[PDB]
Amino acid sequence: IVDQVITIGKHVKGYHYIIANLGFTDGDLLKIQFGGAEVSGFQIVDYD
Amino acid sequence: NSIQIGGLFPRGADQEYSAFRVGMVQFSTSEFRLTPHIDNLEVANSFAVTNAFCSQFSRGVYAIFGFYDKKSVNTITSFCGTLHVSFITPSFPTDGTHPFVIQMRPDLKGALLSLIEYYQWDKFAYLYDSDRGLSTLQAVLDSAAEKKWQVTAINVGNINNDKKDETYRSLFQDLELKKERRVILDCERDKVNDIVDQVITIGKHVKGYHYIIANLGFTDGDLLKIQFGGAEVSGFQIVDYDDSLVSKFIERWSTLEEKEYPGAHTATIKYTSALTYDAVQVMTEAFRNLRKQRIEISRRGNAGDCLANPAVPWGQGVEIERALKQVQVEGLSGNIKFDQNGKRINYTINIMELKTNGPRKIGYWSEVDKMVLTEDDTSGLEQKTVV
Amino acid sequence: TNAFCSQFSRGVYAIFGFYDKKSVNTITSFCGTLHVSFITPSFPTDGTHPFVIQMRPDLKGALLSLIEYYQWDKFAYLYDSDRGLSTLQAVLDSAAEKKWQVTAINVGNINNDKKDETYRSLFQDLELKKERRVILDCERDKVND
Repeated sequence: IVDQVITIGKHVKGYHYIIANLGFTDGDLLKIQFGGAEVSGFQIVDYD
Repeated sequence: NSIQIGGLFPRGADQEYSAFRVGMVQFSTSEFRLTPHIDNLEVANSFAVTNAFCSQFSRGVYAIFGFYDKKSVNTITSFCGTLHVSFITPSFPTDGTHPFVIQMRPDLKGALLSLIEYYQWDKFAYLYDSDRGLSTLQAVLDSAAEKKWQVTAINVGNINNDKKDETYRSLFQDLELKKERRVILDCERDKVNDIVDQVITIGKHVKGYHYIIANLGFTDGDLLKIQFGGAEVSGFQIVDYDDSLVSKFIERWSTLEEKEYPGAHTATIKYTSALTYDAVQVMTEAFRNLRKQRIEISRRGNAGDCLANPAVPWGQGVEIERALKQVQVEGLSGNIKFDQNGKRINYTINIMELKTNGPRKIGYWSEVDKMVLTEDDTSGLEQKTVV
Repeated sequence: TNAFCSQFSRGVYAIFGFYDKKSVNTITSFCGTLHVSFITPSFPTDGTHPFVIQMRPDLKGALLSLIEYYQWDKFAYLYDSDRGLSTLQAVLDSAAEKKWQVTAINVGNINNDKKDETYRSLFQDLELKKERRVILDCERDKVND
């Protein structure tokens, strides 16, 4: 989905995505990271 | 009849050499055979180029086909002019009138300026690369004075590639002060993909932006990425894949074994490679017009050292020039013709636009007719007004 | 190339001379390969070429500083391609950061056996924007002209 989102360009400022899983950092975010659209999620494994 | 010629191929010119080989086969006749002496050297290094030239000269060649960089170009043009040696090259055209040099690449400077006026641009960004000389940069800058343009020229060349990211972010930061939405990419097929990739990352490939790829290979690069973005992309194509001539070439090219012919198992071909193939045809027709003209030019491998002082030009070279420059055949890059200097004339450059279904020719550019649009108008546009 | 190899065969320890925007690459290359030292008053090389001693200091810096001193935002830049577009790129790149409206014009390729209808057409474009501030980047000769 994230890949498709970037292709159609719906990852720019104005969009807001929420990854509904316990592995937010488990996936590749470097792609929709500089797009502009805000992305939120959940992390169960605190690397801190 | 064995005609020895020189071949200066820069390390990495796989498809170019592959096309050079295919040309040797397609244009091989019983009347005479061409004997290529290949020398793979770093084209950028002026010193190396000097040796490769004097080496091929001592071996006693009749003509030399190779490439040059913005740095070594002066070496070639100079030696070939002094030693009366003919030099055929697909590389960028020389900025001036240098004799004994045959240039396969047509001047894009004209086609570019015409396209700008077509879209009626008054303020645009011009990202250039100093690799092919600032010949086109001066063109747009000088025209910016007459046509009154606000050009934002930026050298995207000296960007160090081992950390080239905080540079692009700071690049489009300046292209946002004036809200630049119209960019002209004057780069190689490689530097273009790098920019295109960055453009998509920052999301400046959506509707509102307009890019112009300032090269003769519009379909040579990957466009599938900025194809559905929304931003309009235009460019130039010299290899018309709609010609039955080119279409037939691809039929055999796309099938060739990629093992023996590196980067040759595709349906397309880089304009640099296509010019190499057309170069072989020009050299063949040239040496053929000398046989039918009853002109003796033959010699041996004892031309001597090129640094010989005083340097005496062999008169047989003057005829070899008048031969190549007189050649006029049909190749992958349209009608091939030359002037007294070596610059191509009476050629055609198709203007391309990138739509949803893919690239599409919207017209062509003639050195005598400027830009001329061809059928394609999506006539009409809901014109169905209300009575 | 001959003059270099000639002086090299004569067995010299160092070479002092000049180069043009065209022959500069020949010198920098040979002197780097043959480890021969080359001292020259000509324009500085655009990069880091070893075995080359340059007497001429880089003006690129002093120029950019002067522009800011007079607080220029819109000016014409008449340049000559004889000493390389090293300074041209300098003002163009800085025009992006400092936000300048530079009108660069190559006053070099002007054929001298009829160079008058060209100058009249030159200051005709420098009047569309009423340019009153010009930077002459040329040799001592092209400047007097």
